[PDB]
Amino acid sequence: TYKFVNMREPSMDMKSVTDRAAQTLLWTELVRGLGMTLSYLFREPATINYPFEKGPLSPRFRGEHALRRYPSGEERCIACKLCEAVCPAQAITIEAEPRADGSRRTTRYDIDMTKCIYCGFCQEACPVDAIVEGPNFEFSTETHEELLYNKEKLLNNGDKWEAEIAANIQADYLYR
Amino acid sequence: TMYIAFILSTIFVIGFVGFSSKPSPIYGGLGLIVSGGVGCGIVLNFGGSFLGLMVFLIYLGGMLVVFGYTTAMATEMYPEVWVSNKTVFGAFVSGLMMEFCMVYYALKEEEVEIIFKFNGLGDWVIYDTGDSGFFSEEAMGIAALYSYGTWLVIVTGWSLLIGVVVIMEITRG
Amino acid sequence: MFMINILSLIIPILLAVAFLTLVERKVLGYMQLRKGPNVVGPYGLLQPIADALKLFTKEPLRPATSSISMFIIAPILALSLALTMWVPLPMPYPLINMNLGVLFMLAMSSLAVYSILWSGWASNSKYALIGALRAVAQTISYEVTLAIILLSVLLMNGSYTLSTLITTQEHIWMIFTSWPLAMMWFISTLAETNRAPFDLTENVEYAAGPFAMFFMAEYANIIMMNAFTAILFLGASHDPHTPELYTINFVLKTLALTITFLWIRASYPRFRYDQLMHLLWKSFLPLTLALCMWHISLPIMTASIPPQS
Amino acid sequence: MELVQVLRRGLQQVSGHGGLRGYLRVLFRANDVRVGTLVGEDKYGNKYYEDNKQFFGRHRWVIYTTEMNGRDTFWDVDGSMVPPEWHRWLHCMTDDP
Amino acid sequence: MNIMLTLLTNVTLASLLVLIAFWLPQLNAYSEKTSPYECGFLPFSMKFFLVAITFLLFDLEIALLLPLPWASQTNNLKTMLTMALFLLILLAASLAYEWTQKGLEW
Amino acid sequence: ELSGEMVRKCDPHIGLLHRGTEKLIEYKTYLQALPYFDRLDYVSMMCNEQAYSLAVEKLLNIQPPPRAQWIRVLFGEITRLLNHIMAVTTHALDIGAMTPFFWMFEEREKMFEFYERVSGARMHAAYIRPGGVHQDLPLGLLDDIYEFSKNFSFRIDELEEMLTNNRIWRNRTVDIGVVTAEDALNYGFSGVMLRGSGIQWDLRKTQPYDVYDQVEFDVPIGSRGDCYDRYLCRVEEMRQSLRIISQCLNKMPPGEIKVD
Amino acid sequence: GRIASFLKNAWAKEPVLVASFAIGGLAIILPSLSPYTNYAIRINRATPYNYPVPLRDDGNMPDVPSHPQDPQGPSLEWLKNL
Amino acid sequence: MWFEILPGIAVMAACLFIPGMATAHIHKFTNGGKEKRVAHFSYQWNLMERDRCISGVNRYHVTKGLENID
Amino acid sequence: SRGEYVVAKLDDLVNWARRSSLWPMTFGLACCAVEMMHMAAPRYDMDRFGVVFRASPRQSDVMIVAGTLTNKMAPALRKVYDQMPEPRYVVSMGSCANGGGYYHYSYSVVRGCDRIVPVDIYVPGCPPTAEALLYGILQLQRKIKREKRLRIWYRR
Ligand code: SF4
Ligand code: SF4
Ligand code: SF4
Repeated sequence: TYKFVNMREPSMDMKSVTDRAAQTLLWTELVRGLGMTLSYLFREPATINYPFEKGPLSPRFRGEHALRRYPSGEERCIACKLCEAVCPAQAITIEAEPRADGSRRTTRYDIDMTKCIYCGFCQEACPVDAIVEGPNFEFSTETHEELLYNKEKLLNNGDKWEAEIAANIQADYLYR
Repeated sequence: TMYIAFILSTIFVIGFVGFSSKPSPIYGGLGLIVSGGVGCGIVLNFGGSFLGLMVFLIYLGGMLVVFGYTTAMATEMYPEVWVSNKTVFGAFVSGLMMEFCMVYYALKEEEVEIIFKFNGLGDWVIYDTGDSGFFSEEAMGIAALYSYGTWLVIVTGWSLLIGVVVIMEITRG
Repeated sequence: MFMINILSLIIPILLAVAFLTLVERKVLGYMQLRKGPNVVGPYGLLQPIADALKLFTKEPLRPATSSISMFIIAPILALSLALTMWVPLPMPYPLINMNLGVLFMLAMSSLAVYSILWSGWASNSKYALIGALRAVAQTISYEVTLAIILLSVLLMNGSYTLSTLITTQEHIWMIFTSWPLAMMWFISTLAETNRAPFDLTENVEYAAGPFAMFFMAEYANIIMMNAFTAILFLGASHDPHTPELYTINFVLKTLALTITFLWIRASYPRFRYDQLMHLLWKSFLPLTLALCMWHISLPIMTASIPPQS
Repeated sequence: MELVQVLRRGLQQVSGHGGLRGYLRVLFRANDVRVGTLVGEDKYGNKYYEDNKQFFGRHRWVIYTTEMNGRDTFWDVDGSMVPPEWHRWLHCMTDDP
Repeated sequence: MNIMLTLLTNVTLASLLVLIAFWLPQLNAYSEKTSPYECGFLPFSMKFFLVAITFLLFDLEIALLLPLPWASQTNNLKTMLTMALFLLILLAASLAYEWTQKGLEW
Repeated sequence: ELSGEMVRKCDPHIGLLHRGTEKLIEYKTYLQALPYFDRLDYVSMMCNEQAYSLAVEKLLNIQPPPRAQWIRVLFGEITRLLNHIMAVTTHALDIGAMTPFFWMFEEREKMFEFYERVSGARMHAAYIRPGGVHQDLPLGLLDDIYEFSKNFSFRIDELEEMLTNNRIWRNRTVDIGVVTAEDALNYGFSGVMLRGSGIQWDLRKTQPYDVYDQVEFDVPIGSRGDCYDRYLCRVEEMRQSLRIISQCLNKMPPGEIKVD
Repeated sequence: GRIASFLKNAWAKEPVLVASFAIGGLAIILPSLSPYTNYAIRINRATPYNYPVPLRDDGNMPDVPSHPQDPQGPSLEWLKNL
Repeated sequence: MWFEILPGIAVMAACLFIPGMATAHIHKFTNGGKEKRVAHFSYQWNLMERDRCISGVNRYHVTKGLENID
Repeated sequence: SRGEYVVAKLDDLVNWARRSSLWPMTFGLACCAVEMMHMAAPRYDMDRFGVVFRASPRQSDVMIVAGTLTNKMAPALRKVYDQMPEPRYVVSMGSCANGGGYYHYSYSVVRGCDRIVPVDIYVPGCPPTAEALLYGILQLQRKIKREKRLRIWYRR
């Protein structure tokens, strides 16, 4: 149940003492370690050639948030605002009004990525699969204002990444 | 370059004035390193290669480095140069002036005599025409210490060992 | 033409140091399963140039030096001594042939120590002085053992002439005769250049250019010390008609020794000041003294006293 | 010996990039000189290659186009240039090009 | 003259590089860091000096041991060997004294 | 307060990363509070979630499904490998040995992929949630876990080859920071600190949680209480963790991943 | 007996010092107990650093060699054999 | 892989090779296509100074043989 | 003109040197430091790009704020930043460094390192993946490449 690390008495056999002194004087263990690093030298390096080569990723990856649309072209978001509630960082700000047609369409869907923790609770909460974190992890900006994403920005992100987002959802919806 | 040795000797005197002006220890230590390096040059010019490297390796390399070690750990001084406050600046300038007066009275007047008689002729004259063959007179004589100077070796070694003892006894508090 | 020789000794060494930086980066990376600089130029061949240009354009900050005078002399001394130490080295023919070249090398290393003291003292920084004094202590212990080992190995050379080492090691490398001294000598060289595991991580006040020159001087000293080890122990065949053979073999040996310097750097944890000095005073020094006794007695008892001339 | 085979493979890589000019071009634009089957090319011009022999992470790579969306990318190879559909395959989200 | 030339060239090259590294790079205008060296105010431990004095003495004994290579050519080999061994034994004795007594504290 | 080179009073000043997490938790729901625990120990992420999940489940008087408990333990031991790799490598890196850090960090990168494959995020997963785990393992994940664990033992041995026997490493660790067993208990030390001094205590054994009672492993116990023994303990914990991982990969039961 | 245990203990605990004492001790005892020490002395004397100043022949010096190379005089054949 | 380091090492090797080759070539070029003579002891220098006089052009490299005699 | 051509080419040379040999300082504060280490880990290997982790802030060019900048740590960050030599660039990694992220409404968390120090590149994520951080550094390199410090001096 318990193992004794260390706790090993040294044998005082003259041969054993001789080998121990040989290790001390001839620096055997240091040579052993040196050989280990030399072996590491002749291995194949594990560096990928960024950005020409990208690291492995799974379909469940969570990244840039994106607002999706139905195949007809109507925004899936029906302004339930439960994604706003579930958001543990209070990053989503949703304001909705009855559209000219009469449906629940948000007039404001603002998420500050600078406050979002990329948890993924929003996509798990949405009952129409509207807000789904996309696959894009490389969206660094130079100004803080850019991080704060408007509803228009989210819609454009959805339109840009829709193919991949839909493919990933199709590849993962069964697990969810 | 016939008077190179004289130039070196003058620079040696200048450095001695520099560190003898008692400046800030750090600046003085340099005044001594410079003079020490010059003196090594003079010794080399006379042919004492081993002795020239002796002062460079021991005096400049170790003796003055341990001196600097102390000045660095016990640093309680306001840094100042040789041309700083008049106490050091005036002393440095006056020493240089005395040396220059000696030089002028030595070159313009061949037989300069202050306390000893000096001749203004270039030091190259004093060099002796002779061949040592496959020999290093300096090296051979110094190596003879182990053969001829056994007594010197004994006394010097005992002095060194007792010096270690004394240093510890003094710096035990 | 002699000035041409001086330039052909100085400039190539500096370029070699510049590329040694890249070589070290790549070697350490590939020993860490990483690719060293590979983007800046083909295989990173332009990396040292990029580093130099960036350094000589970075805003130099002033470190409130108590004595600019001294703060500026320290880099000059380090670089000049590093350049000078290469002069007596016999690549088969030395630039300046000294009967006592070995002692000249030792003296030059001894003066180099001052650069450390001057840098810390003039830096006006308590931590700087402390670290500088630690460097003084480290180089203090190496010099004793280094001198003893050098004397003991030269007891079979017959003089302090560096060129004679080639003749002495004509048939057999000196290492096969004095391998324990070789081990202690290599470790002492590591200690001298503060190469790991004898570093004291955590003259930093130097900014850009000054720092760059101190770095260059240190790495040139690394290469020079490895060359000294090569000439001392790893003798090379010299054909008087074709010296290029000796030059090639010697260069290869020096490169191997520098590669071993990097290989040790990324193989072992750094020592502690107490441990480093309890090595260079209580393990190496007694053994060096005993081996010096042995290397004095051996030529006499074996009638193998080398020729004086 | 196998060393000769390695050198010959290097020369084959030189040829496979379309001569010395292309070999240097991929060497200085991508810092990699291995060749692989051209899986496909997007409309923007980026070409995608896959070599199963290479270990996971370097099996698939993309050579970015010289000009994309009215921007010179001969040297400025932005990581976001990859189109969304190729993003899945390149990032190993799916095994289907 | 050759060695003097080498020394001159090395020193001048180093000083020129120091010039182009201390005064040339600071010509480029980089605004002004109005940042004062905020200073508001001594570890003279023997632990350091002891390392220094002992080194001085051991270096002195090493100086006496330098002429050994040429001393091996003497006809009085027995006497030279005895003296050399004596100097080495004294070095070892000094080291032993410090080690056995309160020394080598570094 | 240093007597030149000797430490007399080392006053640790903390709060440079005090973010008021506990107060923020009070203003958020139980589900919303789970991501906070991932941040607390940013080296061991899922282990933090498990502790919070068990606490909520205990108050809820519910039992996570059997499959989830095995999944929690499997990733929990994977998480233990992550921290022990980080602890040993970074400790060696600060001491000076830099090569082992990069060697084991690639394996750490591989394990991060396992996190991302099952949760979609590399470090912070929020996968272990009160009631079970968020989703079921993606088809093929277990197979890759077996492949990594198969070759991971060699990597640990390579680490030992470069550190364990190295005299410099021993000099920097042996007889350093020795803690008496009685002091460790009184000072509230736990984990490796207790085991390092010889105290035979391990919650996974004494107070089994989830299915740790259904796995067989050995608790490394120190003998001298110095840093070196604790270094050996952490290494051995990595080895015994692989033992637990193999068992979990061979005992993963069929079922749901959340309480029904 | 007791000394033998001490040596084993010393080599077990401080092998470096034990080796240093042994090497130093041999470097003192072995020189006296070596026949080539006599040769080493002779070789040093044999080496003709300085000119062998000739002596004026008086007619009563049979041993002294009054010739370039004939049997009279010292021989270096011993060294040649070595 | 590991052979990627070889370029930098080769460049450094050429840089280090330049000094020794330069020294040898300059020595031979300035010393009449012969190894530069050494003067470690006065006797060697005395031979050089005599050789300089014998040459007649104040250069020790040029050596006069039996043709110069008689 | 010829003067413009010379200045532009020299400016490009200076830009190349700095962007090629960027030396970052690891201001690792929180979880994001771990991913930063994974960037320097063999898989990504920032050193391959010439970006070598310079421990000394006095010899650094990029300050990567990785973690939650608390009020207690805030003065230290600025003081370290002004002790950096120029040109100096600040890269904010992580939502906590960007705008406080999970702790935006905390009583002792700075609402973004932008308040304390001017930021050049913001890397989003919690934690941003090592590639994203590597992407940000490359974006900073391109940002340096676009800089025309000399050209503006000549055209002044
Ligand atoms: S949860 Fe979905 S449907 Fe509801 S407001 Fe958010 S995006 Fe719209
Ligand atoms: S992923 Fe998380 S942080 Fe981002 S919007 Fe959704 S709930 Fe908020
Ligand atoms: S952004 Fe996320 S990972 Fe980074 S420090 Fe903040 S909470 Fe931690």
